[PDB]
Amino acid sequence: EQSVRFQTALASIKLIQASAVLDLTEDDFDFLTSNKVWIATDRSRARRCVEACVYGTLDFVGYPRFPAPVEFIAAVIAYYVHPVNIQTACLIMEGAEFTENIINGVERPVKAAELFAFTLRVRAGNTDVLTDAEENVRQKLRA
Amino acid sequence: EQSVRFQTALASIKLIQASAVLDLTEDDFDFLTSNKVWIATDRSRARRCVEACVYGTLDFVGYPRFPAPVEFIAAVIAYYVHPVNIQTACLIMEGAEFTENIINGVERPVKAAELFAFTLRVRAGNTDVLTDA
Amino acid sequence: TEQSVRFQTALASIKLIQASAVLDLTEDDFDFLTSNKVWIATDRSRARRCVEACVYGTLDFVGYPRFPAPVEFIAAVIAYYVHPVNIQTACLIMEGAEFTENIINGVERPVKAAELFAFTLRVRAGNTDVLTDAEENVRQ
Amino acid sequence: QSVRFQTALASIKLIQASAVLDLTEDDFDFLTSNKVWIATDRSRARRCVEACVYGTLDFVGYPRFPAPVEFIAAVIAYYVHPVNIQTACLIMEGAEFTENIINGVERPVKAAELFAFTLRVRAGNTDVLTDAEENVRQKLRAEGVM
Amino acid sequence: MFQTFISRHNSNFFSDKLVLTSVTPASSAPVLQTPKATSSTLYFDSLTVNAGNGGFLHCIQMDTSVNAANQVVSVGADIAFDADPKFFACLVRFESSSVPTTLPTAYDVYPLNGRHDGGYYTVKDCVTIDVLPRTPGNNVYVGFMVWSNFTATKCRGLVSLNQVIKEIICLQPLK
Amino acid sequence: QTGAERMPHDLSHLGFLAGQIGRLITISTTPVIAGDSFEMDAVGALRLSPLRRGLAIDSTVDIFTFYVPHRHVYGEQWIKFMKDGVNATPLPTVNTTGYIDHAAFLGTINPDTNKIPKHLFQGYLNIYNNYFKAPWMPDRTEANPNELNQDDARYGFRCCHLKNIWTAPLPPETELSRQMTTSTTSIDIMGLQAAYANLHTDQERDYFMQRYRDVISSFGGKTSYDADNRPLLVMRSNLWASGYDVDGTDQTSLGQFSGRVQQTYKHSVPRFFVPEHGTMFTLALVRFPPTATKEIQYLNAKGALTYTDIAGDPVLYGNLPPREISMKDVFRSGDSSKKFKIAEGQWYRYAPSYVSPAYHLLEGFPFIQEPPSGDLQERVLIRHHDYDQCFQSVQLLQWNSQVKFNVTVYRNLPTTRD
Amino acid sequence: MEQLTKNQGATCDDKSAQIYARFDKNDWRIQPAEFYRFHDAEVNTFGYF
Repeated sequence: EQSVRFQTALASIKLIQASAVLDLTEDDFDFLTSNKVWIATDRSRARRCVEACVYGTLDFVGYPRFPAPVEFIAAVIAYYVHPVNIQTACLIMEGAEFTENIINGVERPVKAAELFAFTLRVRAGNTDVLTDAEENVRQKLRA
Repeated sequence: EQSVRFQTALASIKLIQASAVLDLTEDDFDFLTSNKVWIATDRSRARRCVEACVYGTLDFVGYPRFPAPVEFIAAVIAYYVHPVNIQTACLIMEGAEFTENIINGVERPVKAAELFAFTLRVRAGNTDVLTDA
Repeated sequence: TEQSVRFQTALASIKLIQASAVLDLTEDDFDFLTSNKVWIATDRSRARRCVEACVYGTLDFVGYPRFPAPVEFIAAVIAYYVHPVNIQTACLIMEGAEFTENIINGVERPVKAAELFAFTLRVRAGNTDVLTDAEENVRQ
Repeated sequence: QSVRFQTALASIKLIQASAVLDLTEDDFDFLTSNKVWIATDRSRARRCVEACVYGTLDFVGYPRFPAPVEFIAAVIAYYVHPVNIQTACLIMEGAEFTENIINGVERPVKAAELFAFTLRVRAGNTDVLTDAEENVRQKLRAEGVM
Repeated sequence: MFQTFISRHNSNFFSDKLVLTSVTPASSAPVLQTPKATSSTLYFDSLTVNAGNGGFLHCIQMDTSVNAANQVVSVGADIAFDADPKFFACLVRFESSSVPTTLPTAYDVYPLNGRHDGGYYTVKDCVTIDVLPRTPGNNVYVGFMVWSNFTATKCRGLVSLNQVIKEIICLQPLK
Repeated sequence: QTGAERMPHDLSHLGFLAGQIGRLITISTTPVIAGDSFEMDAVGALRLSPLRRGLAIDSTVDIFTFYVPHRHVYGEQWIKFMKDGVNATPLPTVNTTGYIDHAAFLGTINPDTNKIPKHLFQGYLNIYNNYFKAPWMPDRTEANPNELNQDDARYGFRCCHLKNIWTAPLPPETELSRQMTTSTTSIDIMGLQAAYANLHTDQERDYFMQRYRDVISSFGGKTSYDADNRPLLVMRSNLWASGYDVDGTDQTSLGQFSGRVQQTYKHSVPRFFVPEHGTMFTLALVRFPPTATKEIQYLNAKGALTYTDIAGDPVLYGNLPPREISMKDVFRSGDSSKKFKIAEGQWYRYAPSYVSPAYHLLEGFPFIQEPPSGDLQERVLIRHHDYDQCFQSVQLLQWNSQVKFNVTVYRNLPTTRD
Repeated sequence: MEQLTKNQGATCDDKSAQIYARFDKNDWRIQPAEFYRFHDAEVNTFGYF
C-alpha cells in the first residue's frame, strides 16, 4: 500500500507549492528552514511553524482548521524542514492518521517512528522542489 | 491502481467536459476553477458551485442525487477546484445535506477531513490539467 | 492477515463463480459487462439485465424463478465480472441486499450503494490472486 | 458413540458411499455432476438431496423428524456442484408434502436462507452446523429421545 | 570469589551450521542464512568471501509479540578471516515485508564494543533497538554485519544473536 | 412461593485482571437468572506498573456494576424466546476479530470460534452510551466487535476526562440566540410571549429531561417504559489509589526512587433483587486527573480584562448566554481556532491546577504535557498513550490488580440429585 | 414498597433507610431492602462519569 501513501505524499507537495499565504515572519521562516538546530525549548515555535504551513490559508482567511492526514504533514516537513532536525519536527507532529485509516474509519494515531521513516522516504523522492528550487516562497511570506 | 475506487467519477468528468457543459455561469466556472483565493464570504458561492458539479457528474452516469457519493465530491473538488483552495473547498462541504458517509449502518454526516483525505487521494495519480476557456 | 466470516464467504462465492460457467449473457453483453467503457444513462437497462444475469446465473439460463442473494455473493460477482471503471454502478443496481448474517439472524438490514462498494473493494483485493480475468467462458 | 452430521457428510463423500444414503451409483452422479440441471430433472434433484439429508440422520441415530435448514445446506454444500447450488436451494424452498414425515411440523423453508447457509458452510464456517445440531439435540431430549 | 551471574549476551542452547559456502560482499548485503525467530547462533568453519565492496550479515527476526517498543538485542561473535580486510562491524536493523535475502535499501546501524585484531574480531555487547515495525506491513530484523571492500578470502567462526524478550535462569547454588 | 425457598449458590471467583488507563474495561460478568438476589463483595489490590520517578500524583479508580436485562438486548426476540420455550430459535451471537486477546473488553478470552453472545457485547455498548461518553457525543453503534480497534478492543473503550472547564464545556449545540420572525415595523406582542414559552420548555427539556419517563413525570404521571434500555447502576465505588516509593540503595542511585502503588479496595454490592434473567457487568476505570504543564487561569490569559469579566456582576452573568472561549484563552500554546461554549462566569467557579514549568520537559510525571487538539471529543476523551512515559514496562499494561470476587447468589436451581 | 440509596449506619433516604433495618443475612426469603436504585450525583446533576 506504501506506493499509494507515497503517491498521496507527493501529490500534496504539489498543493503546498500553491501556497497562497504563509504566516511566518522572516525569522520564523529562518527557523523553519535553517540548518540551525531546535533545542527542546524550541519545540513549540517548531509546531507553530509546521502548523502554519499545514493550515495556512485556512487561517489567513478565517476558515477553521480541520485535521490534516499524515501523508500531507510528511510533505510539509520534507519540503520545508531541514534534514538536521526532522526528528524533532516529527516528534512534535506525531498523532495524525494516515488517509487510509481516515477513510476506513479506524483510529490509528501515528507515533514518532512512523512519521520519521515516512517523511524521510518522501524527502528522498521529492525532487518536486527542494524549496531550493523556489525563491517564490519568500513572496508569499507574511501580511 | 488502487484508484479502483474513483474511476467512474473520473469517467463521467471526461465525458461531461468534452461532450457537454454543466449548469454554472461563466464567472461561476471561473470562481470554481481559478487561482483567485477563496475569502470567507465566498461560502455559499463555494457550496452553490461544488454542488453544481457534483450533481452534474452524477446525472450523466445515472446515480440519484440524495444519497450523494463521497467519491464524486472528491473527484469534483479534486479536478475543478484550484489547488489553492482544495483544502478550504473541503471545509465548505462538511456535512453537506446530500452526502452520507456510511460506516456499518451509521449514516453519519460527512466530516471535512475525509473529504480532504479522499480528494488528496484522487489527485494521487491522475490528470487534472483543468482551467478552460 | 485475518479475513474473517464475511470475507471468507466472499472468497467462497468466487470459487462458485469460477465453476458456475453458466450465464444468460449474449456475447456482446459479456462485452458490455466487461467493457472498459463507462456506462451512461441510457445504458442502465442493459446494465441491470447484465449484472443481474451475472448473479442469478444458472437460474436464468434455465428459467426457474429468482432468489434474493446475499451481499457477499453479490460482491464476488461484481469483483469478478466488472471493470473497475464500473464497480460503482454495478452496485446501485444491486442495492437492498442483506448480508448473510442478517439473513440468518432475521434482522432485515438492507445494504446500500456505499456499503456494497466498500465491501466489493475489499473483496477485490483479497482475490487479486484468484481474480485471474481468464475469459474461458464466452458462450450462448 | 457420537459421530456428527458434518463429519458424517465428509466421511461419506471421502469414500463415495452412495450405499450409506439411498442413492444409486447413478443418482450420485446427478448430485455431484458438472451438468446443468434442467427442469425435467427437478424431481430427481429433491429425491436425491432429501436422500442425503434423511440418510445421514438415520446414519447418526437421529430418529427422523424434519430436517433443520442448516442440515439441508450442508448437503447442498458437500454434495452438489457449484453449478446448481442456486437451483438446488430453489428446489428445497417451501413445504412440499412428504413420504411419511410428521405433520403439524412442516414450516416452509425460506429459499435465501438455504443459500446463505450453503455459502457459509461452503466457506470455512462449521459452527452453523455445530450450534444447530445441539438445538436439535436438546429438543430431542426434552422430548425424551434421551 | 563469588561467581558472576550476569552477562551481556545469552546464546541459544542450540547452534546452527551455515549451510551456504560463499558470500559475495555487496551493497545489498546478503543474508547468510534465512532468519530464525528470536535467537540463533550460526557457526561456519569455512566461508569463502569473494571479492566485493559491501557486506554480509546474520539475521534474527524481532518477535514482536510482547507490548514493549524498545527491547535489548545482543550479538556475541568470534570471527577470523584469513586476511585482514580492514572492515568495520556493527549491528543492523532493517525491516521487510518478506523473508529477506539482502539488506534492503533503508537500514540503520549501531556501534558495538568489540575488539579487532587484524583478521580477527570478537564481541559480546548488547544494544537497544526499537523492535516494533516502523512501517505497518513489515517485520523488523536485527543482525551482525561486517562490511568492507573485500578481497577474496575465507573466514571461520560463529555469530549468535538473541533478543531480550525474556530472561533465562541459572543455578545460583546459594538459593 | 413467590419463592423464598431458594438456596445460596457460591459463584465467587478470583480473577487476576489488568488493563489500561483512560479506558473502561469489564472485570467480571455473572449471568443472573430471574429472581436471584445476587450479592457481591470484591476485595483486591490495584497497582500501576513501576513508575519511572517517585510517586507524584495519585489516580482515581472507579469500579462499577450494572444490571442489564436480556430483554433490553434481544427485544421481543427474547419475549418470544421465553414464551416459546424449548422451541425457540437459539439467540444471536456476534462475531469477533480472531485474536486471543480482543474480547478483552468483555472480560472473556475470545472463544476459539470468534463468537460471543449478543448480550455480552450489546450490554457494554448499552452502558458506555448511557453512563460514560458525554451526552452530546454520538451513540456508539457497532454490530460486532469486528468493527473495533486493536486499542479499543484488547483494552476497553476510552472514557471522558475528569470534569473541568475545557473537558466539560456546555454542549456545543447550546444556543447563543433565538430569533423570532418579526414583521418589518411591528412585533406581535402576544407572539413574543409564546416565543419565550417555547424557549423555556426547550431549555429545561434539553437539560432537565431527556427520557420518555421524564416527560410523563412532568405531567405527574408514571410509566414503566423500559425501551429506553438504560442499564441500572446497582452500586459504584470510588478510590484514590496510592502509596509507597522504594528508596534506592546502591552507589549510582540512592536519590533514585520508583513508585510502587498498592491501594487495596473493597467494592461491595448488597443483595439486589433480579427482576428478569439478565447479565450483571461490573467494569473498572482508572484515570489520573488532568493537570497541565500549560493551563492558565482565564483571567490571566484572556488579555485586557473588561467589566463583565471581573465584575462578577450577577446581573450580567445572569442574563448573558454562554461565551465562546478558545483553547488559547486557557492554555499556553493552545489553538485559538478551536473554541468551546462556557457558561458566563466559570472563571469564578473553577480554578486551574498549576504545575510549575520546571516539570514540563521532565519524564516521569503523569501530567498532560501540551493541550490536546482536535474537536471537543478528541479533546475530552482520554488518550491512553501519554502515560507510557511514566512506566518501565507496559507489559502488564498500565494497571495490574489481583482480585478476589466474593459472590453468592441465592437462586433456586435444584440439587445435584438428578 | 421500593427503596433508593445515597448520592455523591448504612444506606440513606430515611424511609428506605428504615427498611434497610431488616435482613438477617440468614433469611433466604426475598427481602424488601433488596430492590434498590443508586445515585452518583455526577450524572443526576451532570452527564457522564
